[PDB]
Amino acid sequence: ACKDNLPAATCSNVKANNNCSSEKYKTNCAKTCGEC
Repeated sequence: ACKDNLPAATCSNVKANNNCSSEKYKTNCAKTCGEC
């Protein structure tokens, strides 16, 4: 699941926002989320 539909800067903020717990980013920043 190493895919990035969003930039690292955004995913970083997503991760830094804990928004990686949202399905909105669990399928856009899964790589940052750690799904990969």
